[PDB]
Amino acid sequence: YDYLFKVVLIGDSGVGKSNLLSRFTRNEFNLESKSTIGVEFATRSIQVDGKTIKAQIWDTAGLERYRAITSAYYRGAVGALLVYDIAKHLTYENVERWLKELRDHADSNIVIMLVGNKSDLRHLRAVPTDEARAFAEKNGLSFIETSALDSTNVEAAFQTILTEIY
Ligand SMILES: Nc1nc2c(ncn2[C@@H]2O[C@H](COP(=O)(O)OP(=O)(O)OP(O)(O)=S)[C@@H](O)[C@H]2O)c(=O)[nH]1
Ligand SMILES: [Mg+2]
Repeated sequence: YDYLFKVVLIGDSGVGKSNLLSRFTRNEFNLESKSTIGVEFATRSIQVDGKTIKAQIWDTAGLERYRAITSAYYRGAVGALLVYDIAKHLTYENVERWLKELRDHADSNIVIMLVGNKSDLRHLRAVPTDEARAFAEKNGLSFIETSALDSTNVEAAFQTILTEIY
C-alpha cells in the first residue's frame, strides 16, 4: 500500500456502524443486532489517484455509560464516519454530542462525514434529508445517506471520505 488511513466509526448504538463496516470490508450484513465488544478493527484497500490506500476502520459501542471513549480511540484518525438512523430522530439529535466528542478527542482537522443510515426505511423516515444536508453544510461536514442492508451508497461513503482525505 502507498498510504494507510485510520478512520473511525461513531454514533449512537443501533444506528448501523458495525454492519456498515462489515458491508464495506466483507460485503456482509446481519440483521441480528449485537452491541459491539470493546474496539473492533477491519481493513480494506482501494485505489485513489493511481495509488493504493489501505483503510483501517475502527468500530466501538455507541453507549458510553460506564466506559467512555478516549482520545486513544481517535488518535491519528484522519477520518470519521458519524452515523445516525434516519428512522430515529433521537440519534440525529445526538449528532451534536458526537461533534463535541470529536472536538475534544480528535484532531481539529479530521475529515468528518455525516452518515444517515438505514435508507431502506425511507418510509419510516424521521429525519428529512434536506434538513440533515443543510445541517452538514453549516457544520462543515460531508453528508450521505446509506443502507448497509440493501448496500446503497456504502462503497460511495467510504470511497468519498478516503478520497477527501487523500
Ligand atoms: N433496515 C436496516 N437495518 C440496518 C441497517 N444497518 C444496520 N441495521 C440494523 O440495525 C441494528 C443495529 O445495527 P449495528 O450495526 O449492530 O449497530 P451499531 O451502531 O453497530 O451498534 P452498537 O455496537 O453501537 S450497539 C441491527 O439489527 C442491524 O441489522 C440498515 O441500513 N437498514
Ligand atoms: Mg456495533
